[PDB]
Amino acid sequence: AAQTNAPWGLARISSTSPGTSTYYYDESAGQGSCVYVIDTGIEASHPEFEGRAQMVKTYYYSSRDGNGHGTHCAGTVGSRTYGVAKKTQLFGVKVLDDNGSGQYSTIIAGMDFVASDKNNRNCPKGVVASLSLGGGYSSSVNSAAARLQSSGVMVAVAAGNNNADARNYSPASEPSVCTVGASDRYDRRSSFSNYGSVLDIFGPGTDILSTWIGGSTRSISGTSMATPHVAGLAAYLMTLGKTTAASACRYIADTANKGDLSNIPFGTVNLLAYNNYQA
Ligand SMILES: [Ca+2]
Ligand SMILES: [Ca+2]
Repeated sequence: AAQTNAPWGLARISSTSPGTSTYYYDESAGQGSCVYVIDTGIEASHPEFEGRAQMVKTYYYSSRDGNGHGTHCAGTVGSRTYGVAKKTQLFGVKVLDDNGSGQYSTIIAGMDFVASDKNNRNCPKGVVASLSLGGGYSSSVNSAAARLQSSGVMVAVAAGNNNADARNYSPASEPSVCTVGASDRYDRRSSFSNYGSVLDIFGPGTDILSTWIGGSTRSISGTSMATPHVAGLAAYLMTLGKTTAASACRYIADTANKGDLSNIPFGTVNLLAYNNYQA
């Protein structure tokens, strides 16, 4: 399948080269997979989700996304126009308040929630969780992310936006999950992207167009935007049977575009998420 005039990040995910604008992907499109977006929530009524999104948990007075960040990330995972895996099931877990903020205790509870709740959902092709969030190092936050991965969920986390080594941030620094840095449309490391030995992969993160609240769209930047490209790619590849939740981060790194990015510090992987789709 070919989506013309796609957001550059989708075109980038299916290309050996920067500078193209068509997204190419197997029409299976992540059907039969599930992606949890653990964030400010998801405006499930957005026409872009086509009924494939729903809220499953909130820790606040409402399950509504009053911010937009979670909706944007969920759109990059699985919206019809802006998404990598256009037929995946999206589940929202609102651990972040409408200011984009959340206590680590709540974030941890959300991760343990997903590890259990996947047993209440039909995901025959496998389960992914996207965590476009983080703060300073916490062994308890990392532990929660490691349990979620151990439970059979492909966990994708943002490296963080500090232009610093991700070793000092959580859940970015948990080694067993898939820690995602950000790149721009000219294959440069995004200026704010964390780096370091703990990164597994880069995805598109600068000037990423996706869904927003109020049934709208906008372009924003962050490792928060790179992370759902990887989460959506994992769900897509798992539907194809190419990989599993336990092995998907390694498979994405194995099959990545190698050495394409500029301003990657010595000791950080130079690997850009790539679906290796050939029509
Ligand atoms: Ca290349
Ligand atoms: Ca890792």
